[PDB]
Amino acid sequence: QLLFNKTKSVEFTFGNDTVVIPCFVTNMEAQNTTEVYVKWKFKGRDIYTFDGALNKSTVPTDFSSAKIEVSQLLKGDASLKMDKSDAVSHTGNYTCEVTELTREGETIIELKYR
Amino acid sequence: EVQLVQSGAEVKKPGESLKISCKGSGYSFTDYWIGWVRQMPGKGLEWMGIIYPGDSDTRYSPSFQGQVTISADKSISTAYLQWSSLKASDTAVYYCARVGRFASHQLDYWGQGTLVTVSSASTKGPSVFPLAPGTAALGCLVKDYFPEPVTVSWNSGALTSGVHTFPAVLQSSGLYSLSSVVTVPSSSLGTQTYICNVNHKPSNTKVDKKVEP
Amino acid sequence: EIVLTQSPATLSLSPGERATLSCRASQSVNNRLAWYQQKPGQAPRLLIHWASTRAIGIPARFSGSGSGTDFTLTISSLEPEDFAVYYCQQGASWPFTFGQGTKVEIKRTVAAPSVFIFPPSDEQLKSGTASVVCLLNNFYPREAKVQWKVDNALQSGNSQESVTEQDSKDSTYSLSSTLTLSKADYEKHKVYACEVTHQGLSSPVTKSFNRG
Ligand SMILES: *[C@@H]1O[C@H](CO)[C@@H](O[C@@H]2O[C@H](CO)[C@@H](O)[C@H](O)[C@H]2NC(C)=O)[C@H](O)[C@H]1NC(C)=O
Ligand SMILES: *[C@@H]1O[C@H](CO)[C@@H](O[C@@H]2O[C@H](CO)[C@@H](O)[C@H](O)[C@H]2NC(C)=O)[C@H](O)[C@H]1NC(C)=O
Ligand SMILES: *[C@@H]1O[C@H](CO)[C@@H](O)[C@H](O)[C@H]1NC(C)=O
Ligand SMILES: *[C@@H]1O[C@H](CO)[C@@H](O)[C@H](O)[C@H]1NC(C)=O
Ligand SMILES: *[C@@H]1O[C@H](CO)[C@@H](O)[C@H](O)[C@H]1NC(C)=O
Repeated sequence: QLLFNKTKSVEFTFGNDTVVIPCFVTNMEAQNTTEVYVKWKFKGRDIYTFDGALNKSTVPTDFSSAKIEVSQLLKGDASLKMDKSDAVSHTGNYTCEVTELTREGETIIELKYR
Repeated sequence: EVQLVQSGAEVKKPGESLKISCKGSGYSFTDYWIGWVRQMPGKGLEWMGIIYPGDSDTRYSPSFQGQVTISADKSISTAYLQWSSLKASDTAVYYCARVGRFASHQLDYWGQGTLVTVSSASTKGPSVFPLAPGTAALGCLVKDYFPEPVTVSWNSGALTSGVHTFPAVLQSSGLYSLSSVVTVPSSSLGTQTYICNVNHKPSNTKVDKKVEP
Repeated sequence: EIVLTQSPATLSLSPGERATLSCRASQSVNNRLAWYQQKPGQAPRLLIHWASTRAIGIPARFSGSGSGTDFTLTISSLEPEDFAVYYCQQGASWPFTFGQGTKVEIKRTVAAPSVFIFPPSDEQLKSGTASVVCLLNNFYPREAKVQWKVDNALQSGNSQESVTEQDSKDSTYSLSSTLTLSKADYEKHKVYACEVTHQGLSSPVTKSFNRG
C-alpha cells in the first residue's frame, strides 16, 4: 500500500522557534488535493486534519498553530508544522495518517526535547 | 455521549418565516461539520448542506442554494436552518447530523428530526363517522382534520388484534382523512360493544364513537 | 454532482436469506461511500463507511464491497430487524449525495385479501358529504387493483387510497380506498361497488350495496 521514508524521531530545543514533524509518502498517485485526506494524531486525538474534498484544515484549540503545506501534498510531503509553544507541552509519538484515493496508510514519528 | 437534539414540530402557513435548531452535546461541537438533511413524505434523503461551527463555513447544495439559510451559534453549540418565505413543498422531515472526521464524510450521529408542515389550512377537530358492518369488519372514518397526527384506539386499548389504522390522506381541501378498521367474529356483533376512541391533540378533541350494525 | 443510483427498488426476500443491494455512481468516488438503514419513524442509521469498513456496534452480517463506480451492500442472514430501507451516500465530491433508496420487504406465501365495503353513515349524510369505503384486509403481495363502480359505471379521479406497512406478525398488507361524493350526487345513484383485483384471486371480487 502506501510507503514512507520513515523517521524514528525528531528533536527540538529552546532555539527551535518552530518544530516540524516529517511525513513523506513515497508512492502517491493522487493528481489532486481533493483526493487526499490527512489526519495527524497525538495520544489518540486528531490534532490536525486536512479535508481535501472540502479544502479545509481542522485543528483543536491546543494546536492552534498546527498546519501543513498543502502545495507539497501531491509530492508526498505531509509534514506537520507548529510553533514551539504548542510543541512544548506535546512531546511524544505523533501519528501521520494519510488517505490517498483508494489507499490508506500511516507512520509514527516521535517528538522529543533536548 | 454524542447527542443532537432538534426543536419541536412546526406548523406554519405559506409565506411565513421559520427557524429550526439543533443543539449538540457530549462532544466538541466546534470541531465537526453539521449537515442538514431533508426527507419529504415518502421520499428519499436529500443533503441540503453542511456548516462548520468553528468559522461558520457553510456549503450549500445547488438545489437549496438561495432557498434556505444555514447558520450556527458557538456560544450555545446550536446549528440553525432558516427560511424567509416558506412554501407548501417545504413540508418535510428535517434532520441535523454530525459529519464524521473521515474521507467518506459519513453521518455517524443523527438528530430525532423536525417535522415541518406547511399549508394554508388551520387547526381543526375531526368528525368521526362509524363504519357499520365468519369474519366481520367494522371501523370509523376520521375525516377533515388538521394537522397531523391523530390517535385511534378501540375499547380504550382493550382491543388490538386485527386493528388497522391506515395512513392519513391529504384531501383537496387541505384537510386530512383517516380510516381505522378492525376484524371481529360475526357472532360477536350482537353482544360485544365496539367503541372508536379518537384523540386529536392539536385541537384538543376527544371523541368516542360506538359502532353497531 | 455525482448521481447515486440504487438497484433494485424493492427486494422481497424471506427471513434467513441473503440480500445483495447495489449502488452505482456517475463517476469514481474512490471508496468514499457510506451505507445507511432507515426504519419507519426513525432517523437513518450508519452501517458502512469507506465502502467496506463497518461502524461501531454494527452486526457482522452486514458487509460492504466495491470500488470506483460499482458498490454493494450485503446482508448474510436476514433478521426481522433488518427489513427496512437502505441508502447509499458518497462523500468524495461536494455536493454530497444520497441514493434513491432500496426497500427490503419480507417475502411470504400469496394471500388473497378479504374485501369489505362500507356505505356512508347517516351522520355524515346530514353534513352534505358521502364517503364510501372499500377495505382490503391482510394480503400479499402488496400489488392490488381496486376499481369503483357506481351503477355499473367505472369511476375515476374521485377516490383516494392508503396502504398500511407490512404487518409485524403475518407480514401482510391492508388497503383502504375511500370514494368521496357529494350528498346530491350520492342520491343520484343506487348501486355502489368496489371491484378488487389481486394475485391471490382467480376472479375479481366485487362487494356491493344498494342505497337504501
Ligand atoms: C484550497 O484553498 C486554498 C485557499 O484557502 C487555495 O490556495 C490558494 O488560494 C489563493 C487565494 O485565492 C490562490 O491565489 C492560490 O492559487 C491557491 N493555491 C495555492 C497552491 O496557493 C487552494 O487553491 C484551494 N484548493 C482547491 C480549491 O482545491
Ligand atoms: C513512542 O513509541 C516508541 C516505539 O513504539 C517507544 O519506544 C520505546 O521507548 C522506551 C522508552 O523507555 C524504550 O525503553 C523502548 O526500548 C522503546 N521501544 C522500541 C521498540 O523502540 C517510545 O517510548 C514512545 N514514546 C513515548 C513518549 O512513549
Ligand atoms: C524520501 O526520503 C528520502 C531520504 O533519502 C529521499 O531521498 C526521497 O527523495 C524521499 N522521497 C520523496 C519524499 O519523494
Ligand atoms: C530544530 O532546529 C534545528 C536547527 O538545524 C533543526 O535541525 C531541527 O530539525 C529542528 N527541530 C525540529 C523538530 O524541527
Ligand atoms: C482539482 O479538482 C478541482 C475541481 O474538483 C479543480 O478546480 C482543480 O483545478 C484540480 N486540480 C488540478 C491540479 O487539476
